[PDB]
Amino acid sequence: NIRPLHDRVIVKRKEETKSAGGIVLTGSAASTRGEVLAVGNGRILENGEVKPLDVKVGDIVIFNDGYGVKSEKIDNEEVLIMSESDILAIVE
Amino acid sequence: NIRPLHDRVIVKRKEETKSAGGIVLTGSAASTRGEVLAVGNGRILENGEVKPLDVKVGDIVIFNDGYGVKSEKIDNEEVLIMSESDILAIVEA
Amino acid sequence: NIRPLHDRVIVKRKEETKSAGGIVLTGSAASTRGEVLAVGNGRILENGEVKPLDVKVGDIVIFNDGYGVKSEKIDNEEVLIMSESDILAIVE
Amino acid sequence: QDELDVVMQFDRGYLSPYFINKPETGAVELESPFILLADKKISNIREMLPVLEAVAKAGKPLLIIAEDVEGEALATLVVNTMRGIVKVAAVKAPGFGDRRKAMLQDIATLTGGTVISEEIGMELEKATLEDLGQAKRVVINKDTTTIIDGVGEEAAIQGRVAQIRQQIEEATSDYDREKLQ
Amino acid sequence: QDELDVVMQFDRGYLSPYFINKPETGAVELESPFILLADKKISNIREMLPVLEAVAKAGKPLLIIAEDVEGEALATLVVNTMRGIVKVAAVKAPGFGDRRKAMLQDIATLTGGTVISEEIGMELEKATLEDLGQAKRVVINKDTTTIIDGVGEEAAIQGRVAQIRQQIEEATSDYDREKLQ
Repeated sequence: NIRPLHDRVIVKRKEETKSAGGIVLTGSAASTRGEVLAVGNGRILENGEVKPLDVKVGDIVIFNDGYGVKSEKIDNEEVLIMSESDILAIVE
Repeated sequence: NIRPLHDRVIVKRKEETKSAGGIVLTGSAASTRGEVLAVGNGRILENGEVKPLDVKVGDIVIFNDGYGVKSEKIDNEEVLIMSESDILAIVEA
Repeated sequence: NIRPLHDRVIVKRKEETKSAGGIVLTGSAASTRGEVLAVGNGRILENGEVKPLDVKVGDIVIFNDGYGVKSEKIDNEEVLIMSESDILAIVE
Repeated sequence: QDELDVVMQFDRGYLSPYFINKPETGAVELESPFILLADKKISNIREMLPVLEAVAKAGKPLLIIAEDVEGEALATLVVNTMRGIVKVAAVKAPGFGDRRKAMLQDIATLTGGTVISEEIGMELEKATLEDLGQAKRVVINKDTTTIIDGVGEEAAIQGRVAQIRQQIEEATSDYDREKLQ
Repeated sequence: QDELDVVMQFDRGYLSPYFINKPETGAVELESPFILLADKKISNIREMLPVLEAVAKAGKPLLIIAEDVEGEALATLVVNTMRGIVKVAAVKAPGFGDRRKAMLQDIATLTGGTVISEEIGMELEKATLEDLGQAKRVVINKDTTTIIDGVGEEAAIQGRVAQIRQQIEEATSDYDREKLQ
């Protein structure tokens, strides 16, 4: 398995082709959710302290697919590596 | 329900249809208001401290619909996720 | 051997040539993994302290091939010099 | 030998040739469908979702007679009937300018639907099954669209007719008389 | 002297001469393959990966009949059959303009595949083995491509034919009649 450095979350995206009704959307209209697989220790602060992350390994998280989101190939699985800054929420 | 991370406010947009006089405005003339549904703990500062948000769950808030505002689909409801930076004001009483 | 300054990691890239399936991609499509060869002391903080790096010499690391990644020629080997900021993970 | 064919119809074909549900005639035969009357021209599938939803959970097919059905919102509609999620047709509106809105309104009266006019304070999203017309059958080919026997009440119809009948009275120009009758 | 020859085929050769799997004839003989019908022209191997993947784990070869197979996405396809990872052929689409999409559709019906038309809301990546046609055998040389005995059901075929049969009825020009029959 992979290791995250400093503050990085490793996530795998999910899904959907359809909408609210099952009405299939076109690839102008139609993902921002994913599952946490590995988490870094935390950010290192100017005072030397290491702030832990508020995302545990195995949350369903809503993230911003920004510039800082990078893509990787792991065991032939599509994964994403982003900083915790790019995570917006959790689904509990 | 959803959870907000760090400093994020989850809001739902609204719309009045009428003006100063009751003269109904067209959907070219009339949105930047919304209601708070969930709030994050706060921003984390360089000194490690966690600053709480000044928006409580259930305020009517005026926000800037900037770049940092993202859209989500929740129970089939149109909701918005933005940082507290993007909130400008509260409508009280 | 080479020396790294402040916070710099010296890495050598590997290959992947293949994709999701083993379908070999053309050198328009195709690597982000590498091996650590040398590491700097650390970043210097406003209080004068020197924060060590969390990457030891000889890790297999996943990095972002950003703007801050520079190229060098060492014993006729293709090597890279990047800051630790550009390292995202370790493969253990 | 000589031959007579008989049918409301107007000069507009399907916008999407991938809708023909009977390749025998090379035409779309929508059985007992709903009818959406959009004054504005459609380009995004967002606007459709609310109404498309209620038609998808109603079983009945749907004809969409708007100013135009643009690619982004057309593309989708195709793959939806392509698969059998909803059965939908798309055809341009009969006419040009003020005559189009006038004719588009005629269809609403024959079918018991509401013209979803963007100009007079209606969004296409805020339409429901309420605002859709209905007909006994619909037939559309490369050139013409035909609505056979609409649900609209004959009171509203003959009221709408005796109105257009007196529009031809005040027609001081021959051309204004042609298109009215 | 006079001469009689017996045979669906169209005037297009392989795009990649490095595909010929039988240098005897100087032609590619794909045994019982899948068939990908791409309306748009292909330049990136990204789009292919999803479908190419499912064909690589199916064992059967694949014919790719798109508007064109550009270098970046061609280059790769070659080295993949070069090695034996997948067995793939690339040939341009028969025709030009609206006739191409029409003819490309004919092939889908004979083979039981779906035309992956970018215009009507389909991405090439969202295709699966589902949307691929199939044939008993395929033969392609420098000049012509031949699909021998496609999987498509004769219901759908003769339906598609009685449609094109009535397209020749409304042909008011001789040229519109030629290419249809």
